[PDB]
Amino acid sequence: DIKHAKLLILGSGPAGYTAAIYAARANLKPVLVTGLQQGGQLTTTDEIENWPGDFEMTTGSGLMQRMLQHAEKFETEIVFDHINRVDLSSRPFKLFGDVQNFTCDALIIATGASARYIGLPSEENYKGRGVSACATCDGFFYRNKPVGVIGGGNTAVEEALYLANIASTVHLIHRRDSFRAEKILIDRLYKKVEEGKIVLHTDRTLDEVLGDNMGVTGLRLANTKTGEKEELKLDGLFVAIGHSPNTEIFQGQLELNNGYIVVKSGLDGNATATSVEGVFAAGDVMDHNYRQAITSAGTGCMAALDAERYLDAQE
Amino acid sequence: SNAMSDIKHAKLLILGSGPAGYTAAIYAARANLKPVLVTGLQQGGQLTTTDEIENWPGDFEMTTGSGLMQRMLQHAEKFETEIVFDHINRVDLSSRPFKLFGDVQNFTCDALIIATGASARYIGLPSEENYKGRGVSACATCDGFFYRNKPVGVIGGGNTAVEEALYLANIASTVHLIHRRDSFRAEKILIDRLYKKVEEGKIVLHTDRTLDEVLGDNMGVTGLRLANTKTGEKEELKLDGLFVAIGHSPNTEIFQGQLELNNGYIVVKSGLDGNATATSVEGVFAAGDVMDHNYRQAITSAGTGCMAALDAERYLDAQ
Ligand SMILES: Cc1cc2nc3c(=O)[nH]c(=O)nc-3n(C[C@H](O)[C@H](O)[C@H](O)COP(=O)(O)OP(=O)(O)OC[C@H]3O[C@@H](n4cnc5c(N)ncnc54)[C@H](O)[C@@H]3O)c2cc1C
Ligand SMILES: Cc1cc2nc3c(=O)[nH]c(=O)nc-3n(C[C@H](O)[C@H](O)[C@H](O)COP(=O)(O)OP(=O)(O)OC[C@H]3O[C@@H](n4cnc5c(N)ncnc54)[C@H](O)[C@@H]3O)c2cc1C
Ligand code: NA
Repeated sequence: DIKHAKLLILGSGPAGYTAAIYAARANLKPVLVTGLQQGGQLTTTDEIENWPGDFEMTTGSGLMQRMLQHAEKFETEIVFDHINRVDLSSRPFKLFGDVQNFTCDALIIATGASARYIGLPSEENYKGRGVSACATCDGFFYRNKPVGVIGGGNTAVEEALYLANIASTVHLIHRRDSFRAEKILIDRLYKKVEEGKIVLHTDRTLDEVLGDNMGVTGLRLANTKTGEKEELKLDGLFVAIGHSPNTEIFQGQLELNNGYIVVKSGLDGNATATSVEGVFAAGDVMDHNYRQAITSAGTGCMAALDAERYLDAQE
Repeated sequence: SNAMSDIKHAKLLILGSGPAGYTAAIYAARANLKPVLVTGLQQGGQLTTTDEIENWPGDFEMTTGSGLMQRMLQHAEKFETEIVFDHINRVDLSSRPFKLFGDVQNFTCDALIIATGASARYIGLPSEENYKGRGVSACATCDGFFYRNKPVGVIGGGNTAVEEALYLANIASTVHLIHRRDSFRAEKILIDRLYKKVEEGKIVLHTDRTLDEVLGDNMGVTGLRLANTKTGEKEELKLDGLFVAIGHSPNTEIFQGQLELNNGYIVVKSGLDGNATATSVEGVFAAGDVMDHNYRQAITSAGTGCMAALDAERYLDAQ
């Protein structure tokens, strides 16, 4: 039972929904596939303060529910599925889902990015039993208990700041001695450090995630300059070492650059066009530099307008 | 006041109070760049000349362009952006701090984000120039109230002309939509709404027509002479106001000879490796419709405004 769409959008983050809204207003009758994280990465943050025009109190989940209802306002067909294989070698394009299969005349890819892991066997062993990559999902378990966050970028800082309202102590662990985040969040971070609420463990790498048959009980860390080992007692570990683009299913199907989908870019339009004619990409899956909801939504709009111009040219 | 007190220095200066400029201010303020934003003469930008906006993602109920832009203003002020009411009439980008000269005061800055957008074009006729402010307008929300229950004309065939015709269709007695082709290029949902109004007779289509002259008396417009594009048959139309909606041109006259331009748009690096809003002058960035001749949406302008703030932060940090 192959479901055919004129325009198929993969992803229910801000790029996917913005593409759907524009495509629906162009009378393209878009079909949007949600994926397994409906709403996208913003559903794993708490307050969003830099969505322009939301100056009061907006949560990531609240914003993405608005975008869902916006796409539905213009009758976007929203389908739950997870695409596990694509074949772009001929048209119409073929996509293979956990629930059903699809074909389409134009494809907008907005599959975003997902958290990476450090790769230790002990880390794997405790995934979903005290090792997590989503602070808002699992933070409540650690009310008044010690937790760890590993990483030094804008995700690690946001997760440490979120957990600082919940945990007794947040141990923020990084293999360098400085952090990279919006400066307003660096300011908040160091205030919590001066209050003793966040404890910094700089120039440290994870050596082993420790625990028992229930869950995590601590970490062994290694000094990046001496090799010297140390142990830390804690109840949960949040791995925040970066989100890599969700493009495994496009290996061998599209031009990628370090996993990001290569698009035309440029100043002459058709800027979201991939290496395959009729396939476009928007949002974090093609952006390794800005990584914002607002920039993802902007390229989502561009992909819809690019896809409209392409379908118009097919007669 | 003296020449020294008229020179405000900003670490980062943003020109324009449309969605590109305000989004840049929000990000720049959160990057501790203490931004100063110069509003220009159209505070809030082009969206203050439209009524409802239906494609700002996440605004699914009833939002107007002016409502959204007032929100963005308050958002920039939340992070303590300094908002300055001025219009820049000249710049010198040859030295750092960059020098800008305003109608009200002068400025210097360590980095500059240009988000000056675009303004409505006029056809270029003497009769059209003669009746500006006397019945010739390029802003339907500004002036439409004065034509309640009177006939009006809109000229143009694109998204702006259709949206302005749809707006005036609720105010004028009749809207005459005039265009030099038989076809209109706008969002297909808007085209559907246009033809519902045409079929209701509230909008009357004048296809294959060009403006030959704008007619009036000592006090203001009284009609138009149109020319058939096919034959050349001239004809006259009685109406009280004309809204010219033939597109917008990027506001870059003050950057001529200062930045690389292409058909008046500011050329930026673009690309996929960051620093995408950098102009030909190091430390100067451009965002929004002033650099985008292809998409021209609020959401795309806001996205590039964010990029310009992040690029300017990376530039200032490196100094
Ligand atoms: C903790 C955290 C905090 C953040 N805070 C902010 C903030 O304050 N401000 C801000 O601007 N940005 C913030 N961001 C970044 C922002 O969330 C992203 O830039 C944005 O969500 C990117 O949107 P996107 O649509 O490109 O992708 P995503 O939001 O990642 O959405 C991808 C979508 O694709 C779907 N998908 C993935 N793989 C498949 C598949 N195989 N088949 C089908 N569907 C698939 C997913 O289910 C998801 O719905 C934050 C990110 C994180 C992780
Ligand atoms: C009638 C109409 C309807 C529209 N409807 C929609 C819609 O429904 N959805 C949508 O997404 N988009 C819509 N748009 C387009 C949208 O308004 C623009 O894409 C967007 O406003 C561009 O933002 P910007 O910040 O780049 O420029 P602008 O909004 O043009 O802002 C430019 C700013 O720069 C300032 N400025 C200019 N020159 C100077 C100077 N010399 N010194 C200082 N400041 C200066 C101006 O005062 C202004 O504040 C519409 C446009 C029009 C005209
Ligand atoms: Na409202």
